[PDB]
Amino acid sequence: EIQLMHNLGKHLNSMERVEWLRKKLQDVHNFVAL
Repeated sequence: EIQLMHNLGKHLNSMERVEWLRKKLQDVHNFVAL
C-alpha cells in the first residue's frame, strides 16, 4: 500500500493501470519522493 496507490486506483486491471499510470504521474510525479 502507498500514499498515492491507496487513492485513485485502489483495485485495478492491467488495461486500467496503463491509463491510471498517466494520472498517477500527475498525482505525485517527483514530490521529493516523500
